[PDB]
Amino acid sequence: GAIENGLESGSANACPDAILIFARGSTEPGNMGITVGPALANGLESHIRNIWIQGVGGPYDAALATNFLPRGTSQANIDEGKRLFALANQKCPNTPVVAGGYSQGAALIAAAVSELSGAVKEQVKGVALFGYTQNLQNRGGIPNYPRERTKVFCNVGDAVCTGTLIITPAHLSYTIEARGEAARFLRDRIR
Repeated sequence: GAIENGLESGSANACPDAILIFARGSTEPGNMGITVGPALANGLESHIRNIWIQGVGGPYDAALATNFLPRGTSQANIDEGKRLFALANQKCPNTPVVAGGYSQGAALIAAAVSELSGAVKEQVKGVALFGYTQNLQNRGGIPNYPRERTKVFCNVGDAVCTGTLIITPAHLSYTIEARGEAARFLRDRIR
């Protein structure tokens, strides 16, 4: 499951119990990638059958180069994030939204969420970040968004969690957490 487009294809007359938006890591294929993303989608779908899963695609090509921009990805990538949260609130304003991101995707998701206002932000009930490349700069959180709704998985052995921009093997541990603890956290915020 590397590509998921359940929000872009879904009908506003069949809104689900929840919507998951996910941003993948640098170099990862499709719009979910092949590590943390499918594990989180699977974890969550095992607790909530009626769910739409949506990867962040469009301009987000998961390029290595974009990590070196302020906030850890490009503005066009952040804007695509924002567009998807807005589309969730237009189609399905009474449905809870949860979000996830891995590595560069975690930067994308943290920035997007920090710039939403009002009713679009309120609809976002939880966010799980894995290998958060802005962990130092943002002190383990998402600016302008409550800490009770945020769960950060940053292994102490993962270089990106202490400011060093390389692709690490820490996904091998994050996929276990995505399927378990992170899926439960997001389930609980949805419920």
